[PDB]
Amino acid sequence: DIVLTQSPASLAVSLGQRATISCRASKSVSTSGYSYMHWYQQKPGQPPKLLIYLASNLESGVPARFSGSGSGTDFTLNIHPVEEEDAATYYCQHSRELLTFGAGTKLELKRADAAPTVSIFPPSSEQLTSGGASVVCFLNNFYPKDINVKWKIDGSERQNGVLNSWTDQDSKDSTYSMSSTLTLTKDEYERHNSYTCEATHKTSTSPIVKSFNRNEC
Amino acid sequence: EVKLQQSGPELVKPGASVKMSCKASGYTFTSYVMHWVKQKPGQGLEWIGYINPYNDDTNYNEKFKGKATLTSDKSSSTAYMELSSLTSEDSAVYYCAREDYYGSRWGYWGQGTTLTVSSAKTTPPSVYPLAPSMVTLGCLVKGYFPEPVTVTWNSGSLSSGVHTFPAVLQSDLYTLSSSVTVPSSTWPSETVTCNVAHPASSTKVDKKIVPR
Ligand SMILES: [Mg+2]
Ligand SMILES: [Mg+2]
Ligand SMILES: [Mg+2]
Repeated sequence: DIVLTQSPASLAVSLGQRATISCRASKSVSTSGYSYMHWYQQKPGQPPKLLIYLASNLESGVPARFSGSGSGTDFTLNIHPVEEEDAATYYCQHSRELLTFGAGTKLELKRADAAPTVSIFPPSSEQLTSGGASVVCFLNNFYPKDINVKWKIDGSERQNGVLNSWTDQDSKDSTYSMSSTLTLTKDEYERHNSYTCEATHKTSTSPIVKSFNRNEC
Repeated sequence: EVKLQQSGPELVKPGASVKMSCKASGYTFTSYVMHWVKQKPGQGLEWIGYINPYNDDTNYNEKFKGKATLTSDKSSSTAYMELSSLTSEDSAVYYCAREDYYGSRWGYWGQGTTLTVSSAKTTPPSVYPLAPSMVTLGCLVKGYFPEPVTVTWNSGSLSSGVHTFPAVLQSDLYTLSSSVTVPSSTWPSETVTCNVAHPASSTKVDKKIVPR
Protein backbone atom coordinates (compact mmCIF):
# COMPACT_ATOMS: atom_id res chain seq x y z
CA ASP A 1 0.00 0.00 0.00
CA ILE A 2 2.11 2.85 -1.40
CA VAL A 3 0.15 5.87 -2.66
CA LEU A 4 1.91 8.11 -5.21
CA THR A 5 0.94 11.77 -5.14
CA GLN A 6 2.19 13.64 -8.22
CA SER A 7 2.08 17.44 -8.37
CA PRO A 8 1.20 19.80 -9.88
CA ALA A 9 -1.59 18.50 -12.15
CA SER A 10 -0.83 21.35 -14.57
CA LEU A 11 2.26 23.45 -15.23
CA ALA A 12 2.73 26.33 -17.69
CA VAL A 13 6.33 27.46 -18.39
CA SER A 14 8.11 29.85 -20.74
CA LEU A 15 10.56 28.62 -23.37
CA GLY A 16 13.98 28.32 -21.68
CA GLN A 17 12.59 28.15 -18.10
CA ARG A 18 13.04 25.21 -15.72
CA ALA A 19 10.07 22.89 -15.12
CA THR A 20 9.94 20.86 -11.92
CA ILE A 21 7.48 18.01 -11.37
CA SER A 22 7.11 16.23 -8.03
CA CYS A 23 6.15 12.73 -7.00
CA ARG A 24 5.97 11.65 -3.38
CA ALA A 25 5.14 8.33 -1.74
CA SER A 26 3.63 7.35 1.64
CA LYS A 27 6.51 4.94 2.29
CA SER A 28 10.13 4.83 1.15
CA VAL A 29 10.72 3.14 -2.22
CA SER A 30 14.51 2.85 -1.56
CA THR A 31 14.83 0.45 1.39
CA SER A 32 16.36 -2.48 -0.53
CA GLY A 33 19.06 -0.47 -2.35
CA TYR A 34 17.94 1.46 -5.44
CA SER A 35 14.96 3.83 -5.66
CA TYR A 36 12.15 2.21 -7.66
CA MET A 37 10.76 5.36 -9.25
CA HIS A 38 10.56 5.91 -13.02
CA TRP A 39 9.45 8.90 -15.11
CA TYR A 40 7.53 8.80 -18.40
CA GLN A 41 6.54 11.34 -21.05
CA GLN A 42 3.40 10.95 -23.17
CA LYS A 43 2.32 13.02 -26.16
CA PRO A 44 -1.21 12.79 -27.66
CA GLY A 45 -1.81 9.67 -29.79
CA GLN A 46 1.44 8.01 -28.68
CA PRO A 47 2.39 5.46 -26.04
CA PRO A 48 4.26 6.76 -22.99
CA LYS A 49 8.04 7.06 -23.30
CA LEU A 50 10.56 6.21 -20.56
CA LEU A 51 12.76 9.19 -19.60
CA ILE A 52 14.34 8.33 -16.26
CA TYR A 53 14.70 5.01 -14.49
CA LEU A 54 15.55 4.28 -10.84
CA ALA A 55 15.02 7.92 -9.80
CA SER A 56 18.10 9.40 -11.53
CA ASN A 57 19.31 7.30 -14.52
CA LEU A 58 18.78 8.91 -17.93
CA GLU A 59 17.26 6.40 -20.38
CA SER A 60 19.25 5.76 -23.56
CA GLY A 61 18.42 8.17 -26.38
CA VAL A 62 16.71 10.82 -24.22
CA PRO A 63 18.36 14.30 -24.02
CA ALA A 64 20.28 15.61 -20.98
CA ARG A 65 17.74 18.45 -20.56
CA PHE A 66 15.78 15.82 -18.57
CA SER A 67 17.08 14.75 -15.17
CA GLY A 68 15.68 13.00 -12.10
CA SER A 69 16.49 13.21 -8.41
CA GLY A 70 15.29 12.27 -4.92
CA SER A 71 15.23 9.32 -2.57
CA GLY A 72 12.95 7.44 -0.19
CA THR A 73 9.76 9.48 -0.15
CA ASP A 74 10.26 12.55 -2.42
CA PHE A 75 11.19 12.62 -6.13
CA THR A 76 11.44 15.26 -8.85
CA LEU A 77 11.69 15.41 -12.60
CA ASN A 78 13.49 18.48 -13.92
CA ILE A 79 13.38 19.73 -17.50
CA HIS A 80 15.84 22.54 -18.21
CA PRO A 81 15.93 24.26 -20.62
CA VAL A 82 12.32 23.64 -21.65
CA GLU A 83 11.72 23.31 -25.42
CA GLU A 84 8.52 23.61 -27.49
CA GLU A 85 8.50 19.82 -28.01
CA ASP A 86 8.20 19.19 -24.24
CA ALA A 87 4.47 20.01 -24.30
CA ALA A 88 3.18 16.68 -23.01
CA THR A 89 1.89 14.77 -19.96
CA TYR A 90 4.50 13.38 -17.54
CA TYR A 91 3.97 10.40 -15.17
CA CYS A 92 5.88 8.91 -12.24
CA GLN A 93 5.68 5.16 -11.57
CA HIS A 94 6.51 2.64 -8.85
CA SER A 95 6.27 -1.20 -8.82
CA ARG A 96 7.53 -3.31 -5.84
CA GLU A 97 4.18 -4.33 -4.43
CA LEU A 98 1.27 -2.91 -6.37
CA LEU A 99 2.27 -1.22 -9.61
CA THR A 100 1.04 2.39 -9.48
CA PHE A 101 1.17 5.40 -11.84
CA GLY A 102 1.01 9.01 -10.66
CA ALA A 103 -2.00 11.06 -11.74
CA GLY A 104 0.18 12.91 -14.26
CA THR A 105 1.25 16.49 -14.88
CA LYS A 106 0.29 18.24 -18.12
CA LEU A 107 3.08 20.59 -19.26
CA GLU A 108 1.94 23.59 -21.30
CA LEU A 109 4.16 26.15 -22.95
CA LYS A 110 3.82 29.90 -22.59
CA ARG A 111 4.23 32.15 -25.63
CA ALA A 112 3.11 35.43 -27.19
CA ASP A 113 -0.59 36.04 -27.62
CA ALA A 114 -1.72 35.37 -31.19
CA ALA A 115 -4.98 36.14 -32.96
CA PRO A 116 -6.55 33.27 -34.91
CA THR A 117 -6.25 33.14 -38.69
CA VAL A 118 -9.93 32.68 -39.51
CA SER A 119 -11.12 31.11 -42.77
CA ILE A 120 -14.69 30.27 -43.77
CA PHE A 121 -15.99 27.78 -46.37
CA PRO A 122 -19.43 27.46 -48.00
CA PRO A 123 -20.77 23.92 -48.42
CA SER A 124 -19.27 22.03 -51.35
CA SER A 125 -21.50 21.38 -54.36
CA GLU A 126 -21.11 17.63 -53.79
CA GLN A 127 -22.70 18.01 -50.32
CA LEU A 128 -25.65 20.16 -51.47
CA THR A 129 -26.63 17.56 -54.07
CA SER A 130 -26.76 14.88 -51.33
CA GLY A 131 -29.21 17.16 -49.47
CA GLY A 132 -26.90 18.54 -46.80
CA ALA A 133 -25.09 21.79 -46.06
CA SER A 134 -22.11 22.17 -43.71
CA VAL A 135 -20.49 25.60 -43.34
CA VAL A 136 -16.96 25.14 -42.02
CA CYS A 137 -14.90 27.72 -40.12
CA PHE A 138 -11.22 27.22 -39.21
CA LEU A 139 -9.70 29.32 -36.41
CA ASN A 140 -5.99 28.53 -36.63
CA ASN A 141 -2.73 29.11 -34.78
CA PHE A 142 -3.92 31.20 -31.84
CA TYR A 143 -2.85 31.69 -28.22
CA PRO A 144 -3.99 31.38 -25.44
CA LYS A 145 -6.30 28.33 -25.73
CA ASP A 146 -9.57 29.99 -24.64
CA ILE A 147 -11.69 31.24 -27.52
CA ASN A 148 -15.36 31.84 -28.35
CA VAL A 149 -16.90 31.17 -31.75
CA LYS A 150 -20.28 32.58 -32.71
CA TRP A 151 -22.29 31.85 -35.86
CA LYS A 152 -24.56 34.39 -37.53
CA ILE A 153 -26.96 34.05 -40.46
CA ASP A 154 -28.33 37.22 -42.09
CA GLY A 155 -26.95 39.20 -39.14
CA SER A 156 -28.48 37.15 -36.30
CA GLU A 157 -26.99 34.43 -34.07
CA ARG A 158 -27.61 30.71 -34.72
CA GLN A 159 -26.69 27.95 -32.25
CA ASN A 160 -28.32 24.71 -33.55
CA GLY A 161 -26.24 22.25 -35.59
CA VAL A 162 -22.90 23.64 -34.44
CA LEU A 163 -19.99 21.27 -33.75
CA ASN A 164 -16.65 22.43 -32.39
CA SER A 165 -13.31 20.64 -32.20
CA TRP A 166 -10.00 21.78 -30.69
CA THR A 167 -6.42 20.57 -31.29
CA ASP A 168 -3.81 19.94 -28.59
CA GLN A 169 -0.95 22.45 -28.22
CA ASP A 170 1.30 22.57 -31.32
CA SER A 171 4.71 20.83 -30.93
CA LYS A 172 6.62 23.46 -32.92
CA ASP A 173 5.07 26.86 -32.20
CA SER A 174 2.94 26.24 -29.07
CA THR A 175 -0.28 27.59 -30.62
CA TYR A 176 -3.79 26.14 -30.58
CA SER A 177 -6.31 25.62 -33.40
CA MET A 178 -10.06 25.09 -33.65
CA SER A 179 -12.73 24.18 -36.18
CA SER A 180 -16.41 25.11 -35.99
CA THR A 181 -19.00 23.51 -38.29
CA LEU A 182 -22.59 24.69 -38.76
CA THR A 183 -24.72 21.94 -40.33
CA LEU A 184 -28.13 22.59 -41.91
CA THR A 185 -30.22 21.05 -44.68
CA LYS A 186 -29.52 22.07 -48.29
CA ASP A 187 -32.98 23.67 -48.42
CA GLU A 188 -32.32 25.59 -45.18
CA TYR A 189 -28.94 26.84 -46.46
CA GLU A 190 -30.43 28.20 -49.68
CA ARG A 191 -33.06 30.24 -47.75
CA HIS A 192 -30.42 32.65 -46.38
CA ASN A 193 -27.87 34.96 -47.98
CA SER A 194 -25.16 35.78 -45.44
CA TYR A 195 -23.06 33.46 -43.24
CA THR A 196 -20.63 34.62 -40.54
CA CYS A 197 -18.33 33.00 -37.96
CA GLU A 198 -16.76 35.33 -35.42
CA ALA A 199 -14.07 34.65 -32.84
CA THR A 200 -13.86 36.39 -29.47
CA HIS A 201 -10.25 36.04 -28.29
CA LYS A 202 -8.00 37.65 -25.65
CA THR A 203 -5.80 39.50 -28.19
CA SER A 204 -8.31 41.93 -29.70
CA THR A 205 -11.03 44.03 -28.07
CA SER A 206 -13.17 43.40 -31.15
CA PRO A 207 -13.99 39.91 -32.45
CA ILE A 208 -12.38 38.53 -35.61
CA VAL A 209 -15.14 37.88 -38.14
CA LYS A 210 -15.13 36.18 -41.53
CA SER A 211 -18.23 36.08 -43.70
CA PHE A 212 -19.46 35.19 -47.16
CA ASN A 213 -22.47 35.75 -49.37
CA ARG A 214 -24.03 32.53 -50.67
CA ASN A 215 -24.85 34.19 -54.01
CA GLU A 216 -21.27 35.23 -55.02
CA CYS A 217 -20.78 32.41 -57.56
CA GLU B 1 15.64 -4.01 -32.07
CA VAL B 2 12.98 -4.90 -29.50
CA LYS B 3 9.51 -4.28 -30.95
CA LEU B 4 5.94 -4.69 -29.68
CA GLN B 5 3.23 -4.83 -32.37
CA GLN B 6 -0.38 -4.64 -31.13
CA SER B 7 -3.47 -5.55 -33.18
CA GLY B 8 -5.56 -2.89 -34.99
CA PRO B 9 -8.69 -1.04 -33.80
CA GLU B 10 -11.75 -3.06 -32.76
CA LEU B 11 -15.49 -2.30 -32.68
CA VAL B 12 -17.60 -4.79 -30.73
CA LYS B 13 -21.19 -4.81 -29.56
CA PRO B 14 -21.99 -4.53 -25.83
CA GLY B 15 -21.84 -7.86 -23.94
CA ALA B 16 -19.17 -9.25 -26.27
CA SER B 17 -15.69 -10.55 -25.60
CA VAL B 18 -12.58 -9.38 -27.54
CA LYS B 19 -9.00 -10.65 -27.77
CA MET B 20 -6.18 -8.17 -28.47
CA SER B 21 -2.64 -9.31 -29.33
CA CYS B 22 0.84 -7.98 -28.55
CA LYS B 23 3.45 -9.52 -30.85
CA ALA B 24 7.03 -9.32 -29.55
CA SER B 25 10.22 -9.43 -31.63
CA GLY B 26 13.95 -8.72 -31.14
CA TYR B 27 14.36 -10.50 -27.81
CA THR B 28 13.91 -13.78 -25.95
CA PHE B 29 10.14 -13.67 -25.27
CA THR B 30 9.92 -15.91 -22.17
CA SER B 31 12.66 -13.90 -20.41
CA TYR B 32 10.50 -10.77 -19.91
CA VAL B 33 7.23 -10.06 -18.12
CA MET B 34 4.59 -8.25 -20.20
CA HIS B 35 2.16 -5.69 -18.72
CA TRP B 36 -1.09 -4.21 -19.97
CA VAL B 37 -2.47 -0.71 -19.36
CA LYS B 38 -5.83 0.98 -19.98
CA GLN B 39 -6.08 4.67 -20.92
CA LYS B 40 -9.38 6.44 -21.55
CA PRO B 41 -9.34 9.60 -23.76
CA GLY B 42 -7.46 12.46 -22.05
CA GLN B 43 -7.00 10.56 -18.76
CA GLY B 44 -4.28 8.72 -16.81
CA LEU B 45 -2.81 5.25 -17.09
CA GLU B 46 -4.55 2.36 -15.29
CA TRP B 47 -2.59 -0.85 -14.73
CA ILE B 48 -4.53 -3.96 -15.74
CA GLY B 49 -2.10 -6.74 -14.87
CA TYR B 50 0.85 -8.77 -16.12
CA ILE B 51 1.67 -12.16 -17.66
CA ASN B 52 4.95 -13.97 -17.01
CA PRO B 53 5.32 -15.92 -20.27
CA TYR B 54 7.95 -18.26 -18.80
CA ASN B 55 5.44 -19.98 -16.48
CA ASP B 56 2.15 -18.30 -17.53
CA ASP B 57 1.73 -16.74 -14.07
CA THR B 58 -0.59 -13.72 -13.88
CA ASN B 59 -1.67 -10.99 -11.48
CA TYR B 60 -4.32 -8.28 -11.84
CA ASN B 61 -5.38 -4.96 -10.50
CA GLU B 62 -8.60 -5.71 -8.56
CA LYS B 63 -10.50 -3.43 -10.98
CA PHE B 64 -9.93 -5.88 -13.86
CA LYS B 65 -9.94 -9.26 -12.02
CA GLY B 66 -13.32 -10.19 -13.53
CA LYS B 67 -12.86 -8.17 -16.71
CA ALA B 68 -9.44 -9.17 -18.12
CA THR B 69 -7.69 -12.46 -18.93
CA LEU B 70 -4.00 -12.42 -19.91
CA THR B 71 -2.31 -15.26 -21.80
CA SER B 72 0.81 -15.91 -23.87
CA ASP B 73 1.93 -18.28 -26.60
CA LYS B 74 5.66 -19.05 -26.48
CA SER B 75 5.82 -20.29 -30.07
CA SER B 76 4.37 -17.14 -31.63
CA SER B 77 6.07 -14.77 -29.13
CA THR B 78 2.68 -13.16 -28.54
CA ALA B 79 0.89 -11.87 -25.42
CA TYR B 80 -2.91 -11.67 -25.46
CA MET B 81 -5.60 -9.84 -23.50
CA GLU B 82 -9.21 -11.03 -23.44
CA LEU B 83 -11.77 -8.51 -22.20
CA SER B 84 -15.21 -9.90 -21.32
CA SER B 85 -18.72 -8.60 -20.65
CA LEU B 86 -17.93 -5.45 -22.61
CA THR B 87 -19.70 -2.09 -22.19
CA SER B 88 -19.05 1.47 -23.45
CA GLU B 89 -17.01 2.13 -20.26
CA ASP B 90 -14.39 -0.25 -21.68
CA SER B 91 -13.91 1.98 -24.74
CA ALA B 92 -10.32 3.10 -24.43
CA VAL B 93 -6.79 2.66 -25.71
CA TYR B 94 -5.03 -0.46 -24.48
CA TYR B 95 -1.23 -0.70 -24.29
CA CYS B 96 1.13 -3.63 -23.75
CA ALA B 97 4.59 -2.96 -22.27
CA ARG B 98 7.65 -5.08 -21.54
CA GLU B 99 9.14 -4.82 -18.02
CA ASP B 100 12.95 -4.78 -18.12
CA TYR B 101 15.35 -6.60 -15.77
CA TYR B 102 17.00 -3.18 -15.45
CA GLY B 103 15.27 -1.73 -12.38
CA SER B 104 11.85 -3.02 -13.55
CA ARG B 105 11.64 -0.12 -16.02
CA TRP B 106 9.19 -0.25 -18.96
CA GLY B 107 11.48 0.73 -21.85
CA TYR B 108 9.39 -0.71 -24.72
CA TRP B 109 5.69 -0.17 -25.40
CA GLY B 110 3.26 -1.26 -28.08
CA GLN B 111 1.59 1.47 -30.16
CA GLY B 112 -1.84 0.93 -28.57
CA THR B 113 -5.10 -0.75 -29.57
CA THR B 114 -8.23 1.43 -29.51
CA LEU B 115 -11.41 -0.44 -28.52
CA THR B 116 -14.87 0.88 -29.31
CA VAL B 117 -17.71 -0.99 -27.61
CA SER B 118 -20.75 0.15 -29.50
CA SER B 119 -24.03 -0.93 -30.98
CA ALA B 120 -23.88 1.56 -33.89
CA LYS B 121 -23.31 0.14 -37.38
CA THR B 122 -20.15 0.57 -39.46
CA THR B 123 -20.54 3.45 -41.94
CA PRO B 124 -18.12 4.91 -44.52
CA PRO B 125 -17.25 8.64 -44.63
CA SER B 126 -18.45 11.15 -47.19
CA VAL B 127 -15.50 13.30 -48.20
CA TYR B 128 -16.11 16.87 -49.34
CA PRO B 129 -13.51 19.31 -50.68
CA LEU B 130 -13.48 22.78 -49.17
CA ALA B 131 -12.21 25.36 -51.68
CA PRO B 132 -12.10 29.11 -50.79
CA SER B 133 -0.20 35.48 -49.32
CA MET B 134 -1.06 31.97 -48.11
CA VAL B 135 -4.21 29.99 -48.99
CA THR B 136 -6.03 27.64 -46.60
CA LEU B 137 -7.90 24.72 -48.15
CA GLY B 138 -10.16 22.20 -46.41
CA CYS B 139 -11.46 18.65 -46.40
CA LEU B 140 -14.65 17.59 -44.60
CA VAL B 141 -15.00 13.90 -43.63
CA LYS B 142 -18.59 13.39 -42.58
CA GLY B 143 -20.76 10.64 -41.12
CA TYR B 144 -18.49 7.65 -40.54
CA PHE B 145 -18.28 4.95 -37.88
CA PRO B 146 -16.23 3.80 -36.07
CA GLU B 147 -12.94 5.60 -35.52
CA PRO B 148 -10.32 5.89 -36.91
CA VAL B 149 -10.00 7.71 -40.20
CA THR B 150 -6.62 8.67 -41.69
CA VAL B 151 -6.32 11.94 -43.60
CA THR B 152 -3.29 13.04 -45.62
CA TRP B 153 -2.58 15.71 -48.24
CA ASN B 154 -0.70 14.90 -51.47
CA SER B 155 0.11 11.60 -49.72
CA GLY B 156 1.99 13.34 -46.88
CA SER B 157 3.82 15.91 -49.05
CA LEU B 158 2.04 18.91 -47.46
CA SER B 159 2.34 17.62 -43.85
CA SER B 160 3.86 20.98 -42.79
CA GLY B 161 0.84 23.32 -42.67
CA VAL B 162 -1.82 20.76 -41.76
CA HIS B 163 -4.34 20.68 -38.90
CA THR B 164 -6.53 17.59 -38.74
CA PHE B 165 -8.99 18.14 -35.92
CA PRO B 166 -10.30 15.44 -33.56
CA ALA B 167 -13.51 13.69 -34.65
CA VAL B 168 -16.76 14.66 -32.90
CA LEU B 169 -19.51 12.06 -32.41
CA GLN B 170 -23.08 13.09 -33.24
CA SER B 171 -26.11 10.82 -33.73
CA ASP B 172 -23.89 7.71 -33.69
CA LEU B 173 -21.63 9.13 -36.44
CA TYR B 174 -18.26 10.90 -36.44
CA THR B 175 -17.36 14.03 -38.37
CA LEU B 176 -14.00 15.77 -38.68
CA SER B 177 -12.29 18.32 -40.86
CA SER B 178 -8.71 18.99 -41.92
CA SER B 179 -7.16 22.29 -43.00
CA VAL B 180 -4.02 22.77 -45.10
CA THR B 181 -2.25 26.10 -45.66
CA VAL B 182 -0.05 26.64 -48.73
CA PRO B 183 1.42 29.65 -50.60
CA SER B 184 -1.07 31.29 -52.99
CA SER B 185 1.46 30.72 -55.80
CA THR B 186 1.34 26.92 -55.35
CA TRP B 187 -2.48 26.72 -55.56
CA PRO B 188 -4.39 26.30 -57.81
CA SER B 189 -1.38 26.17 -60.20
CA GLU B 190 -0.45 22.79 -58.67
CA THR B 191 -2.98 20.19 -57.52
CA VAL B 192 -3.81 19.76 -53.82
CA THR B 193 -5.78 16.67 -52.79
CA CYS B 194 -6.90 15.18 -49.45
CA ASN B 195 -6.59 11.40 -49.09
CA VAL B 196 -8.93 9.71 -46.63
CA ALA B 197 -8.70 6.10 -45.45
CA HIS B 198 -11.39 4.38 -43.39
CA PRO B 199 -10.09 0.83 -42.91
CA ALA B 200 -13.26 -0.37 -41.12
CA SER B 201 -15.22 0.09 -44.37
CA SER B 202 -12.24 -0.57 -46.70
CA THR B 203 -12.42 3.02 -47.99
CA LYS B 204 -9.67 4.90 -49.84
CA VAL B 205 -10.89 8.19 -51.36
CA ASP B 206 -8.99 11.07 -52.99
CA LYS B 207 -10.64 14.48 -53.51
CA LYS B 208 -8.81 17.18 -55.48
CA ILE B 209 -9.42 20.72 -54.19
CA VAL B 210 -10.81 22.54 -57.24
CA PRO B 211 -11.76 26.24 -57.36
CA ARG B 212 -15.49 27.04 -57.56
MG1 LIG C 1 8.79 11.90 -29.29
MG1 LIG D 1 5.11 33.16 -34.21
MG1 LIG E 1 -36.25 22.38 -44.64
